[PDB]
Amino acid sequence: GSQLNPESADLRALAKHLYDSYIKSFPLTKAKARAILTGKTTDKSPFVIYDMNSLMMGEDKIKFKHITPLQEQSKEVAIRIFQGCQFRSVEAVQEITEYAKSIPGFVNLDLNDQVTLLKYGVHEIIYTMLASLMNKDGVLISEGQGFMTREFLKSLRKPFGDFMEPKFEFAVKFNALELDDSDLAIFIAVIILSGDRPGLLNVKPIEDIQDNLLQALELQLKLNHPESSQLFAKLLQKMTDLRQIVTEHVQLLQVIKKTETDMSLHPLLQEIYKDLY
Amino acid sequence: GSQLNPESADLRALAKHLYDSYIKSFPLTKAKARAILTGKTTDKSPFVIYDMNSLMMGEDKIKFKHITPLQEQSKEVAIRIFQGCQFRSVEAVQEITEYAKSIPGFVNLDLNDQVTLLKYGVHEIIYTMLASLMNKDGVLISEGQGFMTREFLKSLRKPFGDFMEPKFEFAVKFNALELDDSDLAIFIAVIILSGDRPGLLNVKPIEDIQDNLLQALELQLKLNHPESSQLFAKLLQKMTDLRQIVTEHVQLLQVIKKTETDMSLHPLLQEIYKDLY
Ligand SMILES: COc1ccc2c(-n3c(=O)n(Cc4cccc([C@@]5(C)OC(=O)NC5=O)c4)c4ccccc43)noc2c1
Ligand SMILES: COc1ccc2c(-n3c(=O)n(Cc4cccc([C@@]5(C)OC(=O)NC5=O)c4)c4ccccc43)noc2c1
Repeated sequence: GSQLNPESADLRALAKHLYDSYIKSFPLTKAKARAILTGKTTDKSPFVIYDMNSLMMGEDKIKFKHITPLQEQSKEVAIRIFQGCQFRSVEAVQEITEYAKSIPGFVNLDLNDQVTLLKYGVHEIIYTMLASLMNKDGVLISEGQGFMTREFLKSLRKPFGDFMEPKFEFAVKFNALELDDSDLAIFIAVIILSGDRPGLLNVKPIEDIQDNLLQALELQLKLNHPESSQLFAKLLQKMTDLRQIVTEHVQLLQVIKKTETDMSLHPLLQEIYKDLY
Repeated sequence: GSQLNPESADLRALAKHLYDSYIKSFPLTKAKARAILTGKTTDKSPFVIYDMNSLMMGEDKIKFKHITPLQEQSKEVAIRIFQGCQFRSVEAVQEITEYAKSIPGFVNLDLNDQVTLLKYGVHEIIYTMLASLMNKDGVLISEGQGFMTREFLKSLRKPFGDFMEPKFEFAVKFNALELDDSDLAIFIAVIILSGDRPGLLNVKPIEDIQDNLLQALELQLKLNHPESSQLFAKLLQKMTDLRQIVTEHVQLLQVIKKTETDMSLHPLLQEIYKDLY
């Protein structure tokens, strides 16, 4: 807290540290994603998926990350897309864990508490980050190479047609807050350091780090958004919305798998892609 | 304790008006509840119900809110307790409604939105307020004249066995924040004015009132708890725990509605449970 206000030095160093770590861990930033979604893409437009024919072409042309399960699982599109999101979600776990280790104090916590914080936090972070690739009309696919429309995802078979809708509804409201990457970098760090996680052995250093992160975010929002009145409080309220998407996703995994006979892929693939959904 | 600034001054006057209305609307405050639970063991001492035998001995001794004149009971302990809590929730709706009308701007809102704010606000408030009446060992009952143990409530017949546990678990963590009646007045007003409720016609006028309630809650907590670093952020995150209790209570009632065909549900609560998520 050396001059400027004061209490604008250790907190500003923490804010900048997280921002740099976030840029390093998550290459597709909100800034880069918005440029594509608004049309400032520098005439390098993403491939649009609006129906089955465009999906078929994108798989051959762009060669998406979800083209792979055309050798282990069924040809059913709705199942391939749903499992593809599951595969990306498990891939994201590693990006989030690398980011978490860069949070001052996180590596010094009890090894079991680190596992617990990442286990319950990753899903809340996935949905927060997913908002950055979404607008009212769709979502950016595979590193911004494609754009899958909201209508196409809604056109999907009986249980799968409603899977992306809760994330779209949240995204529209979360995006109205108009946060940028430097804001998100601190918000995701606050999510990880949640002291109410079940099975936590030593809550004290967790809440101590989170309180320091909350102070850094409160300041970040006041400096970057002076006109957005209670932006900090409004953002904290969105953690209710995040937790609800997570609880609803768990309900869907119960509706499917206990109605879905089309298996869950190769035994080794099933093992790699479990729990982190 | 504003100390200059006409902005801080308006927020203090708002905090003052809300605390005033809360005292007028809710007869059993947290302050009174704590005085009964802790020290002052004279005319304030409650009768303790810890087993089936003590419950029977209690009805004959002190005339509680569950043993009113004429056949209005159920002639079965587990159901009788649950029905009493159901009737108390109806009375609480009248108290919360009275308090809701005192929040500046609430009565000015579209009538349909006034109904939706209360439909969803009610249960989250009952549970927040109920924490004031609890400790880890039990709950104050019949206007603080009695005290029912957590263990006697946990030991009830099969469908009612777990019924109070999510409330007691929430109360333990919520009570750890050490909020007083003056903080609760603002927080419950913040809960009612939730712009993210389903079916709201005009979100913007609700959000504007909530923004001002959040500003008044932030100042209140900083002045009343200056040694409690991020109390405001910790309090806003508890709104997630509130939502989960509601979801479980509703799920619990669906089971009761099927297994207990002869148990009546109040129309007022039936309208509340209706299109609830
Ligand atoms: C940067 O931080 C982030 C940002 C985003 C995600 C994320 N995620 C995501 O992108 N979608 C939308 C989507 C839709 C369709 C196909 C695909 C994929 C898998 O299939 C395809 O062909 N391209 C693909 O990307 C992806 C998700 C949908 C659901 C859950 C997580 C999703 N998981 O983890 C993340 C980390
Ligand atoms: C705004 O402040 C508040 C404060 C509290 C409540 C509240 N509530 C509550 O008090 N309990 C605990 C309890 C336990 C046992 C018996 C009884 C009663 C009803 O039955 C009996 O025999 N004696 C009794 O008091 C009451 C609840 C339990 C469940 C739901 C709501 C409950 N509903 O609404 C409120 C508004």
